[PDB]
Formats: sequence, structure tokens, C-alpha cells
Amino acid sequence: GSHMASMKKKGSVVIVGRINLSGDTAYAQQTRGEEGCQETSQTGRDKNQVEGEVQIVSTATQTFLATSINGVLWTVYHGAGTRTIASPKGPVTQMYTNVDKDLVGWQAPQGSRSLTPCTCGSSDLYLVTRHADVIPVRRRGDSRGSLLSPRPISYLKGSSGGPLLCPAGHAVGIFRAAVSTRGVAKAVDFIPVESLETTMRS
Ligand SMILES: *[C@](O)(C(=O)NC1CC1)[C@H](CCC)NC(=O)[C@@H]1[C@H]2CCC[C@H]2CN1C(=O)[C@@H](NC(=O)[C@@H](NC(=O)c1cnccn1)C1CCCCC1)C(C)(C)C
Ligand SMILES: [Zn+2]
Repeated sequence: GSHMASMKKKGSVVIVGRINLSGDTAYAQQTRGEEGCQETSQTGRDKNQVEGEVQIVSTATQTFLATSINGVLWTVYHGAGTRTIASPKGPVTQMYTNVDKDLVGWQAPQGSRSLTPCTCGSSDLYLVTRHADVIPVRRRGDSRGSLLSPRPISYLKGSSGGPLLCPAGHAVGIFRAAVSTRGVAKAVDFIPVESLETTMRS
């Protein structure tokens, strides 16, 4: 048995900022501080204005990214689990949940902008990090790419859920993991956008 009246619920994912890609300069903006984030995770009620394609999101313990593509805000299952997302009307249930693809999605928040899936086939990609770095990545397979300049894995911590973009700024994938050797990220693993598209098709 167990005492049911004291069973807690997991909080909602909370949008706490965005990676601004609108101008000629990429930069992170914070829209909610830590105390606000904790409260909003509990209530699931977030009245803040949302803008942009890449959101900075937080659970109780971690901060990472979520990316809007085709009207859905996507992130990684290993980060978000089955959590609701906070919104002006209260918690919003996931529209997509797929542990096998490591993928979740919610209806894109009002005010957000969506990326469109890449159709050009380019293997020259750009990873947008949680600190608003735009890192060149050569595509190496369906779900892998190599960093042109390897980095300590710390550099990529917090970027799970962010986008890989083609040269024209279309979505190629969702970053999920670094391939590391002795703490150095030489490559990345991502969820291909075609996998999101199939998820949306049925
Ligand atoms: C992302 O969730 C994030 O930003 N998290 C911060 C806390 C909010 C995070 C980005 C890390 C740079 N992703 C991960 O932590 C992923 C997820 C995916 C499911 C489990 C975890 C582990 N992970 C990783 O990126 C790891 N990488 C790996 O496990 C790779 N393996 C190795 O690097 C390796 C394996 N054997 C020997 C030597 N090295 C595998 C490789 C195959 C594809 C999947 C990733 C770490 C070690 C955390 C970088
Ligand atoms: Zn493209």
C-alpha cells in the first residue's frame, strides 16, 4: 500500500526563454527566473508571451531546448518524459509521445513561429545550442553528424531538443545526444525531421 493523499504529481515543463534567431545575430533571452519557473511548473499556468522557433524549457531539475516545426513544439523524451507543458490555460498534455524515437511534442504555443522541414538534402548542417552558438555540423548518416570543430561535452549540455538546420534555415533534425570520446564531443545524434513528419502523418 501507500498513502494516496500525499502522492505528488510531476510538474509541467516550463518555457523559461528562447534562442532568438530573428535578426542577423543569434542570442539567448530569458523570460522567467528560477522562482517563477518553480511556481509555474507546479500550477501549469504560464501567462507569458511566447515568441520564436526555439524555446528554452525547464523541468524541476534540468534545462534544455524545444523546437517548433509544423505547428508542434518538439523535444526529447529522455528530458521531458510524459510531462505536460505550462500554458495560459493550464497544463497541456502531449500531442505526441514516442519513447522509441526519443520524441515528444505539444501543440505549438500561441505566438511561437515554426520551422519548416528541410527538402533540399544538404549535408551541411548547423546546430543551434542552448547558449545561442550556431555550430557547423557535417551530416554523416540518417541520424548523425560530425562537429567541424570538436568541443568539450559541456558545450552541448542543455542543447537537447534544439534544431539542426540546413543552409536555408529549414529543420533537418532535433539534437538528442553527443558522441563523446574522453569528454570531447566529436559528433552528434539527432532525430531526423522525416521521423517527426511520419509521426504527424499518423
Ligand atoms: C540533453 O538531454 C541535454 O541537453 N541535457 C541537459 C540536462 C539538460 C543531452 C545533451 C548532452 C550533450 N543528451 C543526453 O544526455 C543524451 C541522452 C540520450 C539518452 C541517454 C542520454 C545520454 N546522452 C548523451 O548525449 C551521452 N552520449 C552517449 O551516451 C553516447 N555514447 C558515448 O558518447 C560513448 C559510449 N561508449 C563509449 C564512449 N562514449 C551515445 C552514442 C550513440 C548515440 C547515442 C549517444 C553523453 C555521454 C551524456 C554525452
Ligand atoms: Zn534544406
